[PDB]
Amino acid sequence: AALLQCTADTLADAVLITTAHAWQHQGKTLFISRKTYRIDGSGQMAITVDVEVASDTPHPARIGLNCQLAQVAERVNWLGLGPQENYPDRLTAACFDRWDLPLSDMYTPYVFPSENGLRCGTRELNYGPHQWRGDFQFNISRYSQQQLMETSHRHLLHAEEGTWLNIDGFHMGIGGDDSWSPSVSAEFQLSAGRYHYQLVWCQK
Amino acid sequence: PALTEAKHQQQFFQFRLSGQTIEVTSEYLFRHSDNELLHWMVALDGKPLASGEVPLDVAPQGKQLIELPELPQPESAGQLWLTVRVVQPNATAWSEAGHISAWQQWRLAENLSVTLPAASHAIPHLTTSEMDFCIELGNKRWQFNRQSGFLSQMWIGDKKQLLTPLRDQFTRAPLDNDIGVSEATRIDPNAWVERWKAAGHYQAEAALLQCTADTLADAVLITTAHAWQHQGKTLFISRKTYRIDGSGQMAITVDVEVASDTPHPARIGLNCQLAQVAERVNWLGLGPQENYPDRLTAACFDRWDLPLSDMYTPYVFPSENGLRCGTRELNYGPHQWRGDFQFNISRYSQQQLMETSHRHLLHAEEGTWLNIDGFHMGIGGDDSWSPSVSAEFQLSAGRYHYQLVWCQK
Repeated sequence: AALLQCTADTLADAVLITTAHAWQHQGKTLFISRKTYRIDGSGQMAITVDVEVASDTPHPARIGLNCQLAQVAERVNWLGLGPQENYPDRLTAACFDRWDLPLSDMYTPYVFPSENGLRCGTRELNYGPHQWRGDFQFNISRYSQQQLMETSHRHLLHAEEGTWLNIDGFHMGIGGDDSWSPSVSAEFQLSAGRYHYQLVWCQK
Repeated sequence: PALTEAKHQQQFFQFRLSGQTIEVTSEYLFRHSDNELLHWMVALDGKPLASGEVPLDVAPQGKQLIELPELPQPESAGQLWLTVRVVQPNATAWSEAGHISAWQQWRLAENLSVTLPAASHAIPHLTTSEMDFCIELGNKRWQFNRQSGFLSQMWIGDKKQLLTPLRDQFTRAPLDNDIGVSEATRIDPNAWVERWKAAGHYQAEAALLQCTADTLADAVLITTAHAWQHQGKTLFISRKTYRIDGSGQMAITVDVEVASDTPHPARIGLNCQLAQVAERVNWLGLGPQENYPDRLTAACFDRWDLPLSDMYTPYVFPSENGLRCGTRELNYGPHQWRGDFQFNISRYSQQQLMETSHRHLLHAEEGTWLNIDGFHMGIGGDDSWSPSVSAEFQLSAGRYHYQLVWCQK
């Protein structure tokens, strides 16, 4: 990532932050991310994301954000599709409602580990004192994507320090027509070139 | 215009691009490509960097491989596109020499722009009346009406630029297909138009939810929010931001919410009546003919320049027409717009069109009408007496976002 710009400004009713980053590789710019953060008197933080993807790069697996939270809680509560793990091209069985589960349940112990536990079409997510609102998909557990990616067996993973949170504005389908070729249908690839999403973060 | 779409889909040659190689396939059953020239060419955002020519030699139902010379790897930012055409060098009994019989294009690459705008030595100056907000900067001026919440006028020098305020637009002058009747007698409550009407799309009332102005270090920022309702139902919500900087550019951001239970709208954009009237129209997008979302395969992405007249389709029975999609830059007069949209431009309001039954009865309106769409519904045609727009072409997302930049020279 490369900071293109970062600015702060005071408005009448809030504070406004503006950033722009570029991700490159060997001189090629793959993506551009432009954001705004706006904090108001109510203590809410609104985020706005706008991404540009090079037409000539392979469609990315996802478009979102992430971070490691310090806190660790018991339950997970959300308003979206559930209650099981669901993906864009695998979510017909899911229901839109209010779900509450234990953190443990937010993780899928595939013997061979990888990205898992996602839930789509979420409008509100609650964990700890936190709350997020918008329209996204997410996952949450104690393992970094990196850990997952680097561990070959479920039995070798170990919880990480806090809670890892992945919030996706968009996420690629998973496929499965076969597993030895690209089996993700076009309607499920992130091919738009431009993506936009927003979020609200607060506490209680 | 449709004719072209047809011409293209029916072409006898098919192309595949692989790496630097083009694969040509013949759909002739009996003839050999004996009057065929293949011209190709590369351009960056319209700027031609290289072109070539190759004679075809394909047997009916055969393939021909075409090896490309090392292609240019421009540094500059933009979209790199490859285009091929098939030409008939010699005339035929039913064609002239140099007739184009087939074409195809591909986007080779994209170089995203990471650059930043240089500093302005000044910044716009905000002024607040009770009635509105005034932004000034040099000869330039912009005014937002405080009760309407819209950009009401703008001047360059002492010249006003608009006859009508810039505003959201969710409908269109119905197409034959939208109307969808085969017998004058029988009306279809399921016709788009029927639904739109009944939903109040055509007569919803905008309501200002909010309008604010703020001064930033490098610009002025305007914020609005409106709701369109009808009989107590809120159909849409439009939230915008306008940002004017020291360079005199106005950036617009639109975010729309659509009630899941309302019929998908024909389009999502803005419009206004410009005071000015010019000769030509120049754009960088798909062209050059009228093209719609579900009818644009024959179109090419390039830089086009035509006379205003050509931007209008004289369908005997008048309706929404002349659209061009996948536009990144549009120029008219001293104006320039940039982003990623579709638009149309002519002397007739959608209302006029919608209200006139014959082409011969329309008359040019005062300035120039401009429709800028972030999104637009498909047109259909599987039949014209039922809803024939495929789902992939309906505005069903619920949430839409788009942006634009407006400036002058």
